[PDB]
This record gives sequence, structure tokens and C-alpha cells, in this order.
Amino acid sequence: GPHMATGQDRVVALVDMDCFFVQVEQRQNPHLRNKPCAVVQYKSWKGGGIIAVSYEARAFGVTRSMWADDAKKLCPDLLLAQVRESRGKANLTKYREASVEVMEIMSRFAVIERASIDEAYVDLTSAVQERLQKLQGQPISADLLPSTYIEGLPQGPTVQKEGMRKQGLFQWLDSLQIDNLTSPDLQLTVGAVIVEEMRAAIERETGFQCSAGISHNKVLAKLACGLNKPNRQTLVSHGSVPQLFSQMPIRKIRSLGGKLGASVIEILGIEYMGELTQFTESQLQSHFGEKNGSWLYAMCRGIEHDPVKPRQLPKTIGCSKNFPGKTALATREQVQWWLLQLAQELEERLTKDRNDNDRVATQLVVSIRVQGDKRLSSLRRCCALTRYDAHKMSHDAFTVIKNCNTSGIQTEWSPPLTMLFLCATKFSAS
DNA sequence: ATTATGACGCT
DNA sequence: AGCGTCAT
Ligand SMILES: Nc1ncnc2c1ncn2[C@H]1C[C@H](O)[C@@H](COP(=O)(O)OP(=O)(O)OP(=O)(O)O)O1
Ligand SMILES: [Mn+2]
Ligand SMILES: [Mn+2]
Repeated sequence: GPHMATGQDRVVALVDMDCFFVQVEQRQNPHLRNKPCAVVQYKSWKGGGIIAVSYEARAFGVTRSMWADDAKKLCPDLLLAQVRESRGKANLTKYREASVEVMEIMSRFAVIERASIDEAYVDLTSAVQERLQKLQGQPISADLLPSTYIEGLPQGPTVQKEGMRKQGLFQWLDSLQIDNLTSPDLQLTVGAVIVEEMRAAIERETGFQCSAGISHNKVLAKLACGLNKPNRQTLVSHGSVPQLFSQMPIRKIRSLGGKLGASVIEILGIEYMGELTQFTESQLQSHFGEKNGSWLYAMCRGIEHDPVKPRQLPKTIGCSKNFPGKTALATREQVQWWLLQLAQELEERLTKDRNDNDRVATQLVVSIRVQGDKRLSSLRRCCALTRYDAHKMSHDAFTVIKNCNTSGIQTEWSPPLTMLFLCATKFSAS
């Protein structure tokens, strides 16, 4: 009853760019705008691999991970933009720099947690409190929420999507008690007003559109974000959770998309997030461990406490390349040349990072994969990163891996390497 | 031959 | 530390 926490203490948003790498390429090249188009890396093997798809192209069935030649079978007029290649490898710098553009705009409104190259969480609790005093018990006009969906509405007592959106929004606003400065629903609404403003700023100042979710925690905010994409934002209230979760596959919730989620389904014989409410906390802890069990018990009730961490910059800087099938590295000279290529891109990014962000990495992590293994990584070894010098870093990387070579022969490498990875970690201020 | 990343958990 | 999981 009165002592039962409801996880309504915070206002959290998740802002996620719409078909991000595609929009970066469409800003650069106007011919690609408002077209079925995708971003591809490499070209020689089956037209290259698709890593981003415009909403026009999705309508034809084009998806991420599809080969471009296969995508063209679904969409013959599909337009393609290629990822830049430097030192023999895909180079994602243009998209990292576009990410920074967006992150710096978001940071003007609130402290953000960078969650990926194209999304960040926002803790809006304080900003909401401030806007609420500005408002002075003034009602929130629908005009302040021109792209917002209220999940679960309209309900009860109609043909257009925008018409439905506004119907739901009006039901929501009509019910709001604006007199209470601590009503969670009011706080979420004001949160949504601020995110409309954030999203307008991102679009005005970069040309990029995005979607967003507004709720009381990160997991619900992310789920909300995807409910109405592209170019829209969705408010998921605490009250909307039982209906929303009653038909929500468990795999849809962040962190449950893999083996744990499959185990929840198999062991408990359920399909939907809401079905978890029928287990005790101890029951869930018995199956899934103390931490997961407690997390699941609260999460299926819409409650989660993971903070929006104040971190805008990535914690690691890495450079990775696969060498699939017959391209696998089988000579020492091969392995050394590619370590140098990776090390050279790493040095470039590290040096820029040091100038921009007043920090220095102190540890170099080296990872490889060997033909036959189908783990992502076969071996991970660390060494000291004492200077930003590609020749030194690549020599050091070779040193820490060179005894993986089963070859009795100096010059040959066996088994061949199907992946190399250099990652700079453990930053210190400088 | 679903690539290039990047965060966090376990022991 | 080195490995595994989950993510975009
Ligand atoms: N598995 C991947 N491999 C390589 N790059 C990826 C992968 N997933 C995502 N990316 C890149 C390209 C994406 O444009 C960008 C953002 O990813 P994501 O938010 O999942 O989709 P998206 O922004 O392209 O479309 P949308 O978010 O509108 O569905 O990150
Ligand atoms: Mn996105
Ligand atoms: Mn994303």
C-alpha cells in the first residue's frame, strides 16, 4: 500500500536517432534524401553488408545484415552510400563525429549517458522541477506536444494515425492534475515537453531527426522510444505498464534479448513480461541469481533503478577487422601489416581524443580470433600503452600474441587469424 | 562471409 | 585479468 515504492521518482528519456548513418549520408548528399537507401560497408563480397536502412527502403523489406546484392532483389532502385575505407578497413569517423554533434546539443538540456553511437539517456528530473515552477500551475497545451504519443491511449469511446495520436493526447491532458507539483504523470508530461524542445533543437542544428521515449527509468524509456518511430516520441506512464506488458514478449526488454531472456521463457513457461508478476522475488532469484531476480521482480512492475550515468564520451577507443574465409591471415608479414594498419587508425583517434578530451589511455588490449573458433574472441591480452605511437603499439601487440602461432615455421601463421582487435582503455586525466 | 564496435558481468 | 553476455 502506502509503503510500496512505485518507481516514479525520476523522469528519464531515451533519444535515438532515426536510421542514423543513413541520415548522415543524406545530409551530405541531397540526392539520397527521401529515397529508399542504405549504408553499406565493403562492396566486393555480395555488394557489401548493409548496416543502416532508410524507412522508405524498410518498406521493401530491406534490413540490416543483408548483403546489398540481396537487398537489390527486394528493392531494385535502392540507393547506397558506402562507409569510408582507410588503411584497408572500414572507418566510422564521419558517424562518430556526427554523434558528437548530437550529444553536445543534448548536453545543453541535461546530463546525458551515451548509450551508443546514436542514442543517449537523459535524466530530466531536475529540469522538470524547474519548468513546473515556471508554469505556475498553468495547464499544458497540446500544442506543446506536437509529436508525442501517449502509450495506451486513446481508450474507450478515428481513422488517421495523426488523428489517433491527438485523440490519445487529448484524453491524457484532459485527465492531468496540474495542481500537484509532485504528480508523476504531470512530471512525465513536462518531461515530454522538454524532449520536444530537445528534439527540435537537434533537428534545427544538425538536420537529423530522432525519436524518443519518456518514462520513469531507462528500460521503459528505451522501450517507449521504439513504439512510434520515426520522428515521434512516446510517453509510457507507470499506469500504462500492466496493459503494455501483458502482451510484451520478454525478449523486447533491454538485457533480455539473449540467453537470460530465453531462460526466463523456458524455465518459467511464460511468454510476456507481465506474466513475471506471478512469481515471488525469491522464486526469480532462485532461477536467475540474486541480482537478476531482484531486477526482474521490479522490472515486470515497471520499476528499475539504474541511474543515468554522467558519461558523454566512450570509455574505450578500439579498432577491429575481420578476415573471413580465405582472406584469413596466414603469414607473419600479413599479421604485422594489419596490426600496423589498426594501430595507425588507433593512434589517429587516440591523439585526437587527447586534444579534445584531456585524457590519455594507459592500457592496450589485443584480441584475435583463429580459424575454427566461432566465439567472437579467441584470445584477449593486455599490455601497457605508454606512448601514442602506432609502430610501438603494433610491435607490442605482436609480442603479446606471437605465441598463438602453432606453426613450427617462423614465417607462417597457423591457424590463420580471422580477426584482429586493438583497444585502448583505462583513461587518466591529462 | 551478420562487421565494427562498446558497456558491463562473472570468477 | 581474461572471458562471456548483450547491445547498436
Ligand atoms: N549491428 C551493427 N553493426 C554495425 N553498425 C550498426 C549495427 N547496428 C547499428 N549500427 C549502426 C548503424 C546505425 O545507423 C546506427 C544506429 O543503430 P540503430 O539505432 O539500432 O538503428 P538506426 O538508427 O539505423 O535506425 P532506427 O533507430 O531508426 O531503427 O548504429
Ligand atoms: Mn537509431
Ligand atoms: Mn540506437
